[PDB]
Formats: sequence, structure tokens, C-alpha cells
Amino acid sequence: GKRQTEREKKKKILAERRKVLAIDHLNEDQLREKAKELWQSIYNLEAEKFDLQEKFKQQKYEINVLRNRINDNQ
Amino acid sequence: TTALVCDNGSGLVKAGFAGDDAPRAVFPSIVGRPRHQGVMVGMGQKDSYVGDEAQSKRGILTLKYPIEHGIITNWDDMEKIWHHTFYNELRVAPEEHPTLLTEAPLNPKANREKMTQIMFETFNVPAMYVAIQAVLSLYASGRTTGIVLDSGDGVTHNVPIYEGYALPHAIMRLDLAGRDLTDYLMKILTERGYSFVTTAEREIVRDIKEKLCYVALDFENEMATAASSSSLEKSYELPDGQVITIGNERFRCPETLFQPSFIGMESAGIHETTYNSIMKCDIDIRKDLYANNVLSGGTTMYPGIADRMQKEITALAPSTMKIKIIAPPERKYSVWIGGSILASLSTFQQMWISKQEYDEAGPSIVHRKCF
Amino acid sequence: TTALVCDNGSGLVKAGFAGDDAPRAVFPSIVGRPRHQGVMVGMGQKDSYVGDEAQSKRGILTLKYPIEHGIITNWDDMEKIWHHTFYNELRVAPEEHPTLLTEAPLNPKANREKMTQIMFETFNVPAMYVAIQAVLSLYASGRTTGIVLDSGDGVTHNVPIYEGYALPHAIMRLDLAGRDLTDYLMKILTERGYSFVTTAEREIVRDIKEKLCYVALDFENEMATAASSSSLEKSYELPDGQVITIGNERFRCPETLFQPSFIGMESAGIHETTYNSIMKCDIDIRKDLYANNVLSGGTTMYPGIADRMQKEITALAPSTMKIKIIAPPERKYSVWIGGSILASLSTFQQMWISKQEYDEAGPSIVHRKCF
Amino acid sequence: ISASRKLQLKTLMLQIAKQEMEREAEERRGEKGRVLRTRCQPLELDGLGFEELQDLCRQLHARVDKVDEERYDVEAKVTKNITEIADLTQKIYDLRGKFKRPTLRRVRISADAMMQALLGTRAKES
Amino acid sequence: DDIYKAAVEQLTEEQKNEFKAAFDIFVLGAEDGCISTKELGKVMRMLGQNPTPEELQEMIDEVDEDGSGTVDFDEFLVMMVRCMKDDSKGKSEEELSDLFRMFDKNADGYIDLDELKMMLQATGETITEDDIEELMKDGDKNNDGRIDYDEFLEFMKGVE
Ligand SMILES: Nc1ncnc2c1ncn2[C@@H]1O[C@H](COP(=O)(O)OP(=O)(O)O)[C@@H](O)[C@H]1O
Ligand SMILES: Nc1ncnc2c1ncn2[C@@H]1O[C@H](COP(=O)(O)OP(=O)(O)O)[C@@H](O)[C@H]1O
Ligand SMILES: [Ca+2]
Ligand SMILES: [Ca+2]
Ligand SMILES: [Ca+2]
Ligand SMILES: [Mg+2]
Ligand SMILES: [Mg+2]
Repeated sequence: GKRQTEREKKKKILAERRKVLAIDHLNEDQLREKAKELWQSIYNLEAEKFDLQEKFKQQKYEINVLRNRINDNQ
Repeated sequence: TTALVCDNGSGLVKAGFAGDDAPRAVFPSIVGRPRHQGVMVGMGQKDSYVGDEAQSKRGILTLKYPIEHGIITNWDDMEKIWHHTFYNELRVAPEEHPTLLTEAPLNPKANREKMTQIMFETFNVPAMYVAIQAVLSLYASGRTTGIVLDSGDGVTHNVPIYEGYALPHAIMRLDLAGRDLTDYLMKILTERGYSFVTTAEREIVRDIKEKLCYVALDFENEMATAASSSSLEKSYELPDGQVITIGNERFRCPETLFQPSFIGMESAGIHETTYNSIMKCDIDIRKDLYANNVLSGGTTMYPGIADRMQKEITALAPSTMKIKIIAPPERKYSVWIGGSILASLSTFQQMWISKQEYDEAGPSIVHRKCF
Repeated sequence: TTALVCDNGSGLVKAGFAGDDAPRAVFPSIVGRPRHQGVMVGMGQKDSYVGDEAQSKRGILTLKYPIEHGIITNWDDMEKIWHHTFYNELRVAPEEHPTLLTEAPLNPKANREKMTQIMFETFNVPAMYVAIQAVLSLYASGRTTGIVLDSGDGVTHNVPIYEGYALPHAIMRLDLAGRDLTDYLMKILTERGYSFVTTAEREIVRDIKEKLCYVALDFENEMATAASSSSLEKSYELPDGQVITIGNERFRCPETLFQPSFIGMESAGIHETTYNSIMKCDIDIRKDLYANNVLSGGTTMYPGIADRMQKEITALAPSTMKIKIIAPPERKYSVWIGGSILASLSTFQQMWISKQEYDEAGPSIVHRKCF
Repeated sequence: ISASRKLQLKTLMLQIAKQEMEREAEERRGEKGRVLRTRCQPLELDGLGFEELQDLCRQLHARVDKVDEERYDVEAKVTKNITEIADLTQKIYDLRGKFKRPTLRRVRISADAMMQALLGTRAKES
Repeated sequence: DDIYKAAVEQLTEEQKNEFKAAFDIFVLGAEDGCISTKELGKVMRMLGQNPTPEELQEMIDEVDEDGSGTVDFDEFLVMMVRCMKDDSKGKSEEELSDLFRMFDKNADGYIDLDELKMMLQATGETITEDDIEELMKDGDKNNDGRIDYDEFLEFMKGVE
């Protein structure tokens, strides 16, 4: 169930990174706080995505280096 | 961009870009986990050697083919083989290349649907198309008619085609192929004292079969000659010395093709299933099929088979028809050459199963109009 | 910190810090209580002289080795030897240093468990690991394959290894070693008149064996030559004068290795147990084992053994394979050099048996994953 | 000449490279911070009607879910790259293991202690 | 040892005479001022030690640039201080790999002579092109105009 595992993990993340949200029974201050929670969560996700981009750049560079070393080794 | 013409096969995976003459990378399709314990630390020992790497470390592995008879029995290993083929033998990411797999006739549907689902979800190709392994071998010969006998290593199938119109009611698929001949050779070698048991030694018996065996023109005369003289005994050096001498096992191993009663199979040989496949066709296209009999696949490379088969069919067929057997020297890669030609056509460029189509109808799209 | 690479052995204890070229302190493993009465008062006479001190006062001691054949038969004496090794020959308290003992293959479990229990309770080391004496000798050669014949002084064992994967079903352990050769030499010296009986004179016979004996390339020709000429008779001066002359006892003592019928043992020589150990391996790694036969251990230092063994194996093996015998000049300390290399590896740094693990599972932890 | 001055040159090169790497990393951190501050839309959480606040919060939650999906996809891609480069490193070791193991240097026994013992205090270097 | 050698290197040439006097205090009878295997073995035996002559000749050959197997006066000092070992682990492999990866500005997986020139210009230390040539020779083993990662390790081997 590996592909099913990935799909279910993603769907859970939809319900995990975003829990059950009810903005109707909350006062103005609580709504503002929850909105800022969403905003800062998105900011953290942007930070993580940027980190992933940097790591991917490093991975590509090192992969090229390893290809060169492998070619040299023969 | 260019298309990837992969050809899973069973025994040798042949792949390469569309539009060339020969496959770029040809390597056995075996995945072998190590079986002993391993004491050296830091040696960098992997958990599974696939492809041609496991034909060099086969002394301490347990090789196991992921494709039994055309069908695929172990999907994880097949996925591993495909991943190796794409990334290490061709070094082209599949995100930017259409693929053209090949499949034997009369195979289970679930196999084909799982194949397309893997290609679209895991490797995430732009578009893939599945083609019957015999039509390609007919492409490579440059014909447009003819009945092709594609005796691979997994399964032998015999698809007749006329004027481009395939005859679906005349396909005769038989499950005797190169692997059963290897097992039978390994079983008759025991009559001289040589015992091969390990799954690694099956490769040695396969090499013996490839290098020494040949198909006899007349079976009884050869059996009588090999039992009196000694002009047939050819010797062969094992991977460690101790040469062996093969006597009348030379032409008895591939004789199983024409007498499947040797390995206990009921059906008739490849010399008579072709005639039966012809006789199921209409009465007016039998002359053309008689004159354009095509051989393909690896197992039809035995020295002297294109004469034995012609003699047998001429015995069966009416005396007036001319029997001709097309045996191109590039028999082994005939299916892949045909696949390259088909993928290089402009008229074929709109038959691919585009990814958006798969997203709308699911994996069952392959049985639909996009065949 | 640095690791202590101790190597108990049987006959010479070799120890030293990890990462060097040679063991720091090498000394015989004998513990000898005095046997006479003793009349001088206040001379400071101890109750047991161990190590190299008892090879100088051996005239009035009764030396007794605490390790018979790999296994340890007298645990108190072995504890005394270890205590001496740690405190006086290296002068490093064991409370701050990991230890890497070595053990012959196929030894009793209780020996290994008692060894780890002693190291953890009495000396209270931080972490200790037990390794098979042949894998280290394979490390020292810088190989990763090969079949190593480690003919020590206690026991001769022959462990084949391929690509880092040890073959546990092909280990052939034989209990003929240097000690039996010393006893046989002491027994055949009596044919000229020289009688050595005392356990102290066994050391003199050992010195004779080390300095004079050599392995004959062809046994019968040497027996015929030594019986006609006198070009072989080499003389040797005892610790008190009265030189002795060794005739054809020179190459008859180490010949016992290739014909264990001399000392009444049934089994085949070290020239044929290697071939048997190879033939038990798989058919595809026999060429590599043939080409990378490794010698180690002290007893393989006889002048002319690397040629006799190669001649014998070439006689046994198929004519096509190439037989090569690796005999490095640093044979005696090969196991310890390999031990130093293994202890200096970064990948190995997490395989030690940490003390908290022993506290949770008892001494039987050694048979578990931490081997 | 000797390798002492050459070793000094090499160490100077090493120090310069380390300084440049640290400087580049600091620049990357600052640029990343500024870019991240740019990416996320600023909050406007004043003077908004209660129902309007709820609707805006729901829109923010939807966008958060979208970003969660996107970043999960990117994380999966980077994970695949990590696995693939780990396999590449495995192959690198396979082609570079064997005999290529660095060895320690312990063949020299202690020499300073013997020098001090046999010459008193005349050995002052070590 | 090597660190102490570099530290004391800032003194005058009379320290060489002091070390010769110390070696005379050890094994008086020296006449050439060079440590051969004979004198080294004799002094270590007097100390109660025995280093292998193979180690001594390997140390001789490692610093041997002209291939003479002998030592000049400063080369004699280098050989004398080679009798002890202190450079353990050679700085740090990971950081060195990071520096070498940052060296490749064009990210071609190699370091060419031009990149070496740029880095040396960035260093600014008083250098001559002869030093650059020596560095390139010691770094580019195969003389392909580039530095391999294995060749980079060999060039940075035993380097802190
Ligand atoms: N030169 C040869 N002579 C005889 N048999 C061969 C020869 N080459 C291949 N074969 C047999 O054919 C098999 C390969 O068939 P192949 O056409 O690769 O199968 P597939 O259709 O799966 O690609 C091998 O297993 C071998 O037994
Ligand atoms: N130079 C030599 N020539 C012949 N035999 C030797 C020589 N050196 C040691 N031996 C034999 O080898 C034994 C030492 O073997 P060793 O490798 O120390 O055993 P262990 O494996 O217990 O360390 C001695 O008892 C001696 O009989
Ligand atoms: Ca010189
Ligand atoms: Ca560059
Ligand atoms: Ca280079
Ligand atoms: Mg085929
Ligand atoms: Mg030993």
C-alpha cells in the first residue's frame, strides 16, 4: 500500500496541518489570533520550502561531483 | 522530444531511445538479495543487486527473475528493475520522455493495468503506450503480412497478420520457451554426472545451452549417429576449470521445441502450432502466410532451426504452396527494432495515452480505444 | 579516547593501542609458580611470575600455559595475565579504554561469555568487542576477498570470505598447531640422545624449532639427501654449552603440518583442508579464492612453506586456475595489525558492546546482534 | 623550497575559503529571510466586520492548506533526491572502497619520555 | 613536533648547533650532522627503543625532493622533528569537502588552474608563480588541468 500510503499521508496532512477549524463560535480577538496562526504557519512553510530548495541545489551539485568522480574512477 | 522504447521481456531487458538501430543497454532482468551473513564492515554492501551487476556477484546471491511467463509475479522487483533501467543504464529522467512498453498476447488484464498505473504514478512519464510483441517484430522485417513466431524466453506466441489486419481468433500462445529449455538441459545433464542445482548455476547451464546446443535437421538420424561415433562431443570449460563434455545432449535440449512431450507438456511443437494457426485463417490468405513465415525472439537463434522448421511445415502443408521462413540475422533485437520504428512514425504520434486521459478514466484506459 | 587492541592468542599475548603499526608489548603467556623450597629470607620472592619475567627465571619454575587450544582452561591464570598486560606492559587503567579481544572460530560459547563477563566486572572496561581471528588477518592484507589460513600456536583455522560475506558453512578448524609441532620435535630429538622433559625445556625445544626447522619442498628427496650427504646438519648451542646437531629432524618437525598422521591425527594436512574449504564454497567464487589465498599466524613463518603449499594446491586444483599464496613479511602480527585497522574505523565505532547494554541483557549479549 | 612555507600557503587558502563560506552562508541567510518576508502576504487584521473576519480566516485556512500541499510535495521531492544521492554515495564507496582505507599512525613509540629519562630536562620541545 | 618545529623556526641558526650538541650528549661520536639509520638506532637503543629503518627511510623519502636520500641542514632539522608525530586526523574531512565544493564557482565538479589562481589572488599572501606551480603539481596528480575530489584529499592529506 505504498502509493496508498503516500496518498493517505497527504490527505492526513490536509487534515493534520489544518485541523478542524470553526471560526464561527469565536470572538474577534480569537479570530485574529487564529488567522495570524495560519499566516505564521504559511510563513514557516515558506521557510521550509526555501530550505528544501537549498538542499536540492546542494544535492544536484554533489550528484554532479559524484558523477565526475565515478567517471574518473574508471 | 525523443521516446523511450523499453521492452520488458523476460530474461533480458532491452531499452534505448527511439530511432536507432540497436538497444542502448541490454542486461539480464534479475534481482538478487545476498544470502550469507557478511563480516567485513564498511564494505558498502547493498541490499539488492539488479541487472548486470548481479551477474558478476552471483556467487553469493540468490537471483530471482521478476517475470515468470510474460506475466509479472513480483511487482516490487519489477519496479526496481524499471528504476534501474531509467536512471543508471540510460540516465534520463522519465519526467520528460514518452515510453513504449511491450506485452505478450493473451496476458492477464491486471498485469497491463498495473504496468500503466506504475508508469504514470511512480515514474510519472508524460505518456505511455503498450504494444503487442509480435506486431513490432513484423514491423522490423519491413513486411505488412505474414505470421510471426516470437519464441522469447518466457512464452512463445504466434500471431498471424494480413495486410495490417490482425486476426484475433488465430493467436496460438504456448508457454514453452527458453527457460523451460534451460531447465530441461539442466535436468538431462545429470545423466553424465554434472549436477547443477543452485539458482546461480542455472546461469551456467544457460551459457552452455547458448554456446553448444543446436537443432537437429533429423532427430532419429542424429540420435543414431551420436550413439556410434564421437564426432559430436564438444567440451566446455566451467567457471572454475573441470571441463565437461556434452554428447547427444546437444540437440536433445532444443528438440523439446518440436516435441513438447519431453518436458511433459501435452501440446504440439512449434512446427505444428504454426500450421494450426495458419489453418484457422481464411482460405484466401493462406498462401501469403505460407510464403511470409517470420521468425523472431531469442530462442529462435539455434543453429539449424530455420531448416528444420521449413522441412516440418513443408511436410504438413499442401505440396503446391511455397514455404519460406524469414530468419533475419538481427533476430534477438527484432522486437525492439520494430518498436523503435513504430515510435518514430508521425502517424503514430497521436496514439499515446496522454496523462490527462489517464486522470479522467483511471488505469482501465489501456483497454479502451487507446489500446 | 583510544581503543586497546588486545589479542589473547595462545603462546604470545600481543597488545597495543589502536592505530599503530606493531603491538606495543609482546610476551609469552605463561604463569609459573616456583616449585622448590627457598631458603633466602627477605629476597622478595613472589608467588607467581607471569609474562616475560617467567622466561628468565624458568630454571626454578613450572610454566603452564592458561590457554590450551584456543579455549581457556584456567580462568584465574588468564585473569592474572590480563591484569599484568593492562597494568604493567601498557600502564593504562582499563576504566578509560575500549577493548577488542580476538577469538578463534567455532569455540565454545561459555569461553566467550566468561571472557566478556570478566572484562566487564573485574577490569570494568567501558565497552568490549570480540572478533574472529581470521577476518582481522584479512583486513591487514588490504583485501576484501580471499581464504585465510591462520595457523597460530594453539589452533589452525581456515575461514573463506568473499566480497565481505563470510561463508559460515566452509570454516575448517583443525587443532594441529605450533604446540603440537614443538611436542613432536621434542619427541623425535630423542632419536639422537637429547632428552628434554621438564616444562622449562619445552621452551628450549621451541627455540630450536624456530631457529633451525624449515619446510621441505619435496619430502622424499630431502629424506634421501639427508641420509647420504651431511650438508644439512646444523648445530645449535644449548643454554649451557654442549652443542647439539640436528640432522633430518630439521624438515621432519614441520612436515607434520602436511601429514598429520605423524602425530597420529587422522585429518588431512593444511594443504588439503584449504582445498576442501574452497570446494565447499559456491562454484562461481572459487577462482577468486584460488587467486587470493592468504597465510597468517606465527606457524606459517617456516622458511619455504609458501612454495610447498602452492605446489600442493596446484597439484590438487584444476590446471587452468591460477594459484597465488599471499605471504606478507609481517605475518606474525597480521591479526593484530588488522585489529588495529578495524578499531580505527569510523563505521565500526557504534558496534561496541556498551556497558549499559550488558547490564540489561547479561553476558549472553555477545551472541546477539553485537556479535 | 621546503613544505613548511607551502603548508602555510595551503592553510592560508583553507582559512580564506572558510571565511568565504561563512560569509556566503550569512548572505544566504539574510537573503532567505528577506525573501520569506516578501513571500508571505502581510496581515490586515483591523476594522474588519465579524462575518468578514470569519470569511477572511476561512480564506487564509484554504491558502494554508494549499501551501501545506505544495510544501509536502516539495518535501517528497527532496526526500527522493536525498535517497538517490545516498544511493550515489553508496556507488561512490563501491567504486572507492576496497583498498582505500586510511590507516592510523602509531608505529612510532613514545620518544619524548625516553629522551627526558635519558637526558633529564635537555629536551624541551616535547 | 611539527608545531614545535614551526614555533622554534623563528629563532636563529645557533639553535641548530644546540640540537647538534644535544645529539652529541645522546650518542657522542657524530661527525656528519645527518641522522642516518645507524645513529638513530643507536640513540633509540640507548634510550631503550627501536624504530624500524624502513620507517626512517620512508621519512627520508617523503621529504626527499631532489631524491638524494640525504638532508640539507634545514632538511636535517625537518628530519629530526619528523621523529615524532602530532598531526592527527588532518583537520576535518567534512569541512574540507565543503570548502572544495565552494571552490568550484562554475560547479563543474573540478578545480582548474584558473580557480586556483583566483583563490590565491583572494588570499593576498605574498606568493610567487613558482609556489602556484608547485601547488598545482602537488594537487593535479594526473595533470588533467583539474583537481579530483580524491586528488583534492591527497593534496589536503595530513593537512590541518
Ligand atoms: N545465441 C543464442 N543461442 C541460443 N539461445 C539463445 C541465444 N541467445 C539467447 N538465447 C535464449 O533466448 C533467451 C533470451 O530471449 P529474449 O529474446 O531476450 O527474451 P525476451 O523476449 O524476454 O527478450 C535466453 O534466455 C536464451 O535462453
Ligand atoms: N620465526 C618463526 N619460525 C617458526 N615458527 C615460529 C616463528 N615464530 C613463531 N613461531 C611459532 O609460532 C608460535 C607463535 O604463534 P602466534 O602467532 O604467536 O600464536 P597466536 O595466534 O596464539 O598469537 C610459537 O609458539 C612458535 O612455535
Ligand atoms: Ca636530500
Ligand atoms: Ca570550476
Ligand atoms: Ca588531476
Ligand atoms: Mg521478446
Ligand atoms: Mg593468532
